[PDB]
Amino acid sequence: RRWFHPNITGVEAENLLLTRGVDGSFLARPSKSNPGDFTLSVRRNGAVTHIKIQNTGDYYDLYGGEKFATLAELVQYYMEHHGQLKEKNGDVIELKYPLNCADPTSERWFHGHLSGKEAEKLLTEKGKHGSFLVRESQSHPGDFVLSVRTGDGKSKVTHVMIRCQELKYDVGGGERFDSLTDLVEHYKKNPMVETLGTVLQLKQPLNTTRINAAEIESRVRELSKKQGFWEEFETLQQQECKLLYSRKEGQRQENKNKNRYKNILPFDHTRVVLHDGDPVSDYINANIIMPKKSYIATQGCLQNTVNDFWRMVFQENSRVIVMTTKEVERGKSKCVKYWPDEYALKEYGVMRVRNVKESAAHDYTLRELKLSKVGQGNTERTVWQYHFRTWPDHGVPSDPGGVLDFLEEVHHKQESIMDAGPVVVHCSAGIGRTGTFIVIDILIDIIREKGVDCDIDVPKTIQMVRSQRSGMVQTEAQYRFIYMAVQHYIETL
Ligand SMILES: CC1(N)CCN(c2cnc3nc(Sc4cccc(Cl)c4Cl)ccc3n2)CC1
Repeated sequence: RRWFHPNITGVEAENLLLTRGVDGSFLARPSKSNPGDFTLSVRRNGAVTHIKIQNTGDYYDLYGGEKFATLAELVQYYMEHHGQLKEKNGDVIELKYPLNCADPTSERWFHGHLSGKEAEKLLTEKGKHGSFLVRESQSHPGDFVLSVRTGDGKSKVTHVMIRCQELKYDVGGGERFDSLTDLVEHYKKNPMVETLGTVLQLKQPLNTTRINAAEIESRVRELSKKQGFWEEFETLQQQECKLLYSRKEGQRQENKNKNRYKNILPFDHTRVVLHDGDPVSDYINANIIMPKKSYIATQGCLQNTVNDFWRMVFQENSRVIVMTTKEVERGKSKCVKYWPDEYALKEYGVMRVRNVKESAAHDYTLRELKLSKVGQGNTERTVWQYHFRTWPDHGVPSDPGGVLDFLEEVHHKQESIMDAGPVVVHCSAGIGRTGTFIVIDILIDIIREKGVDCDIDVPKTIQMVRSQRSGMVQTEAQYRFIYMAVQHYIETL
């Protein structure tokens, strides 16, 4: 993900492309005018074009282009679909040459100001064999140190000096690298060997995000001090080029119109496969998400996917559905009404649904549904639809109390139902709000059964969920809200 530059301005992007790029070179960067948005900066015929990318919480919206689940999938799409990106006037913008960033601030292993002994205590406490980090040198300004743990007495910490000479980095001899990232990547593949023989293997960065549950308030205070939240979120975003798993089934011609957004697709390896269809009937835009409960993350139904939605719910034995959007928000349709009116009964293809009773709370409506296969009364089961209604049109809720009390009720419903399947969670595209609810539920469930004596690692949890559906958790404001929800839950114990 070298083409994303987290700390550059528009002017700096123009100069970088004009002095170090060619026609077809590109980078992406956060938008300094509109916080939370991003800009694609592309060079063409010796001129730079800036293309705005919005994310209000549901997807990345490329102005004059399509909607995507991550910046990496967006870049992958246009680099592999030439003449697909059109401009203002309608002319082709070619993304050909990523312009690599040299900034290490978004790398998991870069700690900046850190003493040799502070790094030793961190590596002693949370480090493993091959855990490493890079820090500024405390004696030679402008130089850095690579601190590695290999392995009382059986393990050690080795400090390797990295000198910076003319904006090139080296470990005292050999090759000179254009960035710390290149240096780390090289000595990851070609590990340094010590004179006496020890191999300084760079296996994984030192974890700094896993904390004890009781430490959340302190960590939140730290991140609240360009704030730590932004830095941690962007570092997580920098890992998304590891998650470009294939989505071939969703791109098939017969499945295209089963997607609310043509380029927001389920990974083939975790997609819910619909099994006994009408003699392509196996496709729905949905993924299994596994952390005790499992989830299905899915989009709001389209008119032509309501039948497939109920086949999924039936086949997977799901007994709880969590809907996190209104049907209509800001005059836009985000989910068709896939359930009957209270007391009514409808057939959706071969599936029959009765709306038994609705119960309203302030934050949500609960719909007691009875689902069965037509022609087979012995297949009936109750499906409890929790329709969250108070998520704001802009941003995230200011207080997590409503979301937390909602998930607490959903969790107890699920736990009270013997052998219930995954909980279905959906919004519009099924990645932003849907990922946020699912991540909070996963973290809360650890604390619910372990109290404060448990580790929580928010970005690791998100990355694990992002490997099972694209772009789970869309924004920094959602990232922050997840931390705020976890803090509030721990405090009300
Ligand atoms: C100052 C920093 N440069 C950025 C902030 N700060 C870090 C450090 N690791 C981070 N790591 C992640 S993602 C992840 C987390 C756990 C386990 C696994 Cl496997 C993954 Cl992939 C997401 C944000 C981070 N943020 C320390 C270094």
